[PDB]
Amino acid sequence: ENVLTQSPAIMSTSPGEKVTMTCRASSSVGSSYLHWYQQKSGASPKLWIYSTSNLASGVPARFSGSGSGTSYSLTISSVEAEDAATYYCQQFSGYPLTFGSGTKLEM
Amino acid sequence: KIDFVLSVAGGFVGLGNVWRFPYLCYKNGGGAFLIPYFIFLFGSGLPVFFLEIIIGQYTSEGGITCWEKICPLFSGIGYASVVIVSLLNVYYIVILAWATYYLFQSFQKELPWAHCNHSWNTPHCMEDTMRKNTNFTSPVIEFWERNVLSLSPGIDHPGSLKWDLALCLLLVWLVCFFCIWKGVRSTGKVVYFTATFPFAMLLVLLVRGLTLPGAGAGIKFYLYPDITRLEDPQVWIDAGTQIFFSYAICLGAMTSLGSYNKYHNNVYRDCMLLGCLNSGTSFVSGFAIFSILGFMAQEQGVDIADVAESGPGLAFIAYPKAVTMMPLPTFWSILFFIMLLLLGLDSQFVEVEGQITSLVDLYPSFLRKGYRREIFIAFVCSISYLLGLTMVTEGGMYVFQLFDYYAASGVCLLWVAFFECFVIAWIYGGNRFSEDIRDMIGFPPGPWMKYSWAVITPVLCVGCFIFSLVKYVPLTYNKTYVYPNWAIGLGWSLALSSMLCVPLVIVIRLCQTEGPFLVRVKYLLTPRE
Amino acid sequence: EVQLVESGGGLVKPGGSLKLSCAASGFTFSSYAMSWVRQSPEKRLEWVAEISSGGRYIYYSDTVTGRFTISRDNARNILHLEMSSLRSEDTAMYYCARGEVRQRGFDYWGQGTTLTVS
Ligand SMILES: O=S(=O)(O)C1CCNCC1
Ligand SMILES: [Cl-]
Repeated sequence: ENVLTQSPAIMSTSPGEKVTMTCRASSSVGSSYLHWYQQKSGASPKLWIYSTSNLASGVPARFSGSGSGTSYSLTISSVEAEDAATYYCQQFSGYPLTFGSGTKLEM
Repeated sequence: KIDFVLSVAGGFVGLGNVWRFPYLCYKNGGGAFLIPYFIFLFGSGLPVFFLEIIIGQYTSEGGITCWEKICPLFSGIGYASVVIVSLLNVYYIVILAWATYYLFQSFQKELPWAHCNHSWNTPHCMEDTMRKNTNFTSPVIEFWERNVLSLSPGIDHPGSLKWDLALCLLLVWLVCFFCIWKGVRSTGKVVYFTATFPFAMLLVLLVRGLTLPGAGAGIKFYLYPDITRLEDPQVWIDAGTQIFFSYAICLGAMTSLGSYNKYHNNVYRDCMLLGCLNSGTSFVSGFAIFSILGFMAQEQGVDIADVAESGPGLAFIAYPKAVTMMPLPTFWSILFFIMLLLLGLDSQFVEVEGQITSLVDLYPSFLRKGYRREIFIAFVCSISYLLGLTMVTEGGMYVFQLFDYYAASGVCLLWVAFFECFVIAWIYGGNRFSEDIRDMIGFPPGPWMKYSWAVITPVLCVGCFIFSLVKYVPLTYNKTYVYPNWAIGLGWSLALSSMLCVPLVIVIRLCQTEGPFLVRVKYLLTPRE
Repeated sequence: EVQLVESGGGLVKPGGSLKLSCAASGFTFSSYAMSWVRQSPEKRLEWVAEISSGGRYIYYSDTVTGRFTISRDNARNILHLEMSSLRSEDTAMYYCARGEVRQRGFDYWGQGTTLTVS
């Protein structure tokens, strides 16, 4: 099982400042098989980034992502109060499918 | 992706693109050939190529075994493909024999085809420069006809067996035999040179052709359509089967090649990339061929459609005329024919290896455990060499033309493609095939592949076949020699040797299976695993 | 591509059995693969099982392979997850997600249903 992990488990944040998150995998994931999901508190997760660079339908353009191999990251140009949610990276290259530990933005 | 590049680059440039496409385009009036060419390209060619690669990866076995997993009733498609490869290997090597003869003739201070003062030349010759200073003949054309071919008045007059060409075939077959038996293939640093040299030579030829004074008229003939007159079935079949011949589809080799890869590969990206680039190189070399033809038309004072033969010798007539118009013609002639030999030899190696594998897999106990593989390879090469000797005689050109038109091109490829697409879309199920493709590469084929397989390819193949039968026109060598009825029957025998495999296998498997007829068909339609 | 709703959640005893349902609407259910994703009370997401569009290919997480069975009703456009032996660690919130394209991820997620063991 390709275990994924994310570094900033808890990330205190203030409006306007740029934020970033990292995702790492125990095995080399293909660039096209990694996706990021947003989950607001009390709500189901929503697809946010797919293929490591393509923004989903509802995500604003302020979000971005990059990475390759076993190291990946997600970035925010300028955070806002509406961005306070938990983000999970997921690998789709091989079974069993695995999700990252998840990072929740405190504000 | 750069070495993937070099690998499949060695992959898509072949005697098909350099040689077959130009003379087929010239034979069908030029511009009118392109419309059915691209129509078949995007309608069927790429989807059938992707489909064949998907079968090859899905079964992870040879081209004959996959149909057992997909549809046991239609297992005859694999036998049809292997017999198509067997017939193709016999005659595809005569091109390398002619190339070897030309290369050996190139070791001279002056090229024999650059002027006409030699023994084999007719009194009617006039130098291309002096021809416009008519019954006169160009030195290159009569060199091709009389020195290399020594062409007979017809297929009914085989004449003497040309010993030099027989030894050329023997040399090429020895090279192939040693390479297959010893496993010699382009895998080291030589792969980069093998992949880049043909494109460099084609670029040089294209630049030389486009800079000729008469290039503009050749381009106009190459690109201007003639839909008002040239919409005969012959151009449709020629373009559609040229699409299926340039790709190694309907031959069953693409399944074996795809089986070498894994699901982690970027399938459906490599397929489209390789197919588009393989058609693009053909289209590009068309500019060079037709610009040389236009220069010949300007120099000789005759129409573009009359300057050169409407047959396989267009490559051996236009390109030598091109290298004649370059500094130190001997150097460019030697380089061009070395490039041609390498380009054809790699494809011949691939085809012969695929045939050997697809035949030993039918009896591994006897052909891989009871006897050495070397003996079987020697048997295959020797039998193919004796069969190919038939195209070395003075009348061998007619036999080669018949083999090219019927044995491994034409209605047989349409038959194989139609049965492949019909089976997969309707009998096996498009939904099932899409689900398998999802399981393998991660995404469904999409509307384009699916509608192509379901409707477009079957409609195109059946329409071309019926239009050919309704508006039938007999085959002719060049544009003046009419084949005898027995030669046409032999060509149709060559085509039917591949076409009849599916009905024969269907009936044989129906008979060999127990149970009622309805139960027989129902069980033999069930997939496996 | 509008609506997905789960149902059938409730309280059971350890070692019991429960069946979870996931209705689908707004899209052709038979043309898309469906996957079940599980969220533990610690909010950690864990994948459970995937069923292909036609149900011919099925995958399970290593921890639920011997106890969980996934099935679908293409005609009824309803997705079902069957549990035969619910352990103490199985208590969590279950989501049914659409995973037809592996290179695009789980496009939509359902409301979810909670499962508890006591
Ligand atoms: O003409 S090639 O592109 O080399 C190839 C295509 C299939 N039949 C001949 C080998
Ligand atoms: Cl081509």
